[PDB]
Amino acid sequence: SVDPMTYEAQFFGFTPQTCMLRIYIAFQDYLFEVMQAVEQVILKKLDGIPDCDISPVQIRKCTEKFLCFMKGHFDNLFSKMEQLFLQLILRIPSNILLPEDKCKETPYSEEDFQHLQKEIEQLQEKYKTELCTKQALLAELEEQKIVQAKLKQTLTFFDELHNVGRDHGTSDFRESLVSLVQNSRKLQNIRDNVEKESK
Amino acid sequence: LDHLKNGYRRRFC
Amino acid sequence: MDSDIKVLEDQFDEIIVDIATKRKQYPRKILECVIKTIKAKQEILKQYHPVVHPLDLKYDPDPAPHMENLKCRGETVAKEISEAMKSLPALIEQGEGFSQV
Amino acid sequence: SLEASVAEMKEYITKFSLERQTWDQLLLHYQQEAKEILSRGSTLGSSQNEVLNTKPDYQKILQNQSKVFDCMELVMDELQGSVKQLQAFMDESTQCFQKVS
Amino acid sequence: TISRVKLLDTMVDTFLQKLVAAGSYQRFTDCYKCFYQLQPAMTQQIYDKFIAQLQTSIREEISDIKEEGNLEAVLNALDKIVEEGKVRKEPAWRPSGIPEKDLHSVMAPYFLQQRDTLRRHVQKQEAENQQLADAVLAGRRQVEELQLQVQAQQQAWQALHREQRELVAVLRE
Repeated sequence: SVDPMTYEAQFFGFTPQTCMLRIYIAFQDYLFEVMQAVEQVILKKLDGIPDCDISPVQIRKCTEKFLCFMKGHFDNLFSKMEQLFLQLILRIPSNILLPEDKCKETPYSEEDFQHLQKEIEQLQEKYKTELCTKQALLAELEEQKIVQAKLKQTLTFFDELHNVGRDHGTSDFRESLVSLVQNSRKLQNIRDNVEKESK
Repeated sequence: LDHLKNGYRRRFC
Repeated sequence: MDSDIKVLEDQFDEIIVDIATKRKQYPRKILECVIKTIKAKQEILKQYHPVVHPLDLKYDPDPAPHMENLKCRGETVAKEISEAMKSLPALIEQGEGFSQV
Repeated sequence: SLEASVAEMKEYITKFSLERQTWDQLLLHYQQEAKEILSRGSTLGSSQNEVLNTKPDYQKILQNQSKVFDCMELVMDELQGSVKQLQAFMDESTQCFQKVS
Repeated sequence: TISRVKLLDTMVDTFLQKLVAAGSYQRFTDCYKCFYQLQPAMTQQIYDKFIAQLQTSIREEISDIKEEGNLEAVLNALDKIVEEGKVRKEPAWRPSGIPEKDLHSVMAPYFLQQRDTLRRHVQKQEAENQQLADAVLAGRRQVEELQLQVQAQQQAWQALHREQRELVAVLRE
């Protein structure tokens, strides 16, 4: 029991039961209206009696009788008609989903949702590290240019040294040394022969 | 005359 | 009951239509807000793109004031051992010229 | 049973009360969140961490150059000594070989 | 379908048929016998006026509440929503009473597009970092091979020492 019809509201915006109450009090008021009409119409025609008179207090409770009958049948029939109203009108079939909340048709679970939030934060952090390591790599390469050019400078100095050796006659020192020790050895030998034939 | 039923509870058995 | 049930059912109807109004039109306003806040967050994220850490430092160059000085002494020793290699075998010829008579 | 029905209704009133309260709280939450994030803007385990952690010392490299040149300098000192030791011998050799008269 | 409006006019019509079934004029007179013995033409005339003004007053009432909040239009819109919604037949989602859950379901798509946008930004910067680091490794192998050539020619000039030592050995008595 006690159906609040929460989903039947939000669409209509009034709830069906309250609406049926308004309709009830209106219908009842109209029934009592036409009964008041017939009583005050028979009473004025009732003044057109000569010879004899018939009391109005009797006709009042006469109307009260017909009206109690009318409230029995009226009330019952309005209950049945009102339950038909709540069944086939003023009801979301429970099969139907409102266009207001279509995104809830495939609901995103609490766990998928929290998972996706954590993923979002952790991807913000991941972006934040990737950018500064971009800057770290780029900075290391710009720094690396300098040592590359300095080593090219020392290599330039060695090539310039072999150039300054090439000019002035001795491009390869090692060869010069091995020939100069060779002919130094010969000169030593022949020098000893000349000093030992010198006396 | 009134004396009409007032109420008609909306959501009850 | 009676009048009490009418007051209670009245406030109950009010809370039903109220919570239904919330259920309907609140997710749209909240959605508007969170769309603003998400655009704002992803916008302030890109403002961090200039991280710019300097790094750098270096041992700098100690250039070539003396580099040309040792290359110049290299010219000196180069020419010296060249002319020595040219003048020594002549002394070998003077050497074996005296080895017979 | 009127008692059971009015009971369920008097529980629903409080349930929907708590839900309305939660809706208002939540909505104003996202509201002031958007307000503060929109008013806030005005006023290292990354990919390839090995590449970042593998960083050879370049300063020590430039230092090693500065001492390489020193080694080279004493190399040419030893050379420039050996040359003198040689043509000293050449001079005494040519002198004693002209002493043959 | 009956467009929900012919259903309500139909059921209130049934309601009047059932009410007019009661007070079947016989029920009106047999309690109203006093005054019914006099002018049974007036009794039936006033009964007819009663039944007519009752049913037309009540029909004018429901037709008045059809124009109250465009109830014809909103019940017709509900007819449309019922027609388009048919083919599902399973119980649709209803507000479970937990604002956090329903708010999760509605806020989900924008957080998904947020996730995918940030993730493709991260993808871009990650690829550019792969290229940049590849260049960095290239540069460090270049400095490595450079220092290798430097020390190579360095030892090339250090090799003269042996030749000088054999010179001094030859030149020693």
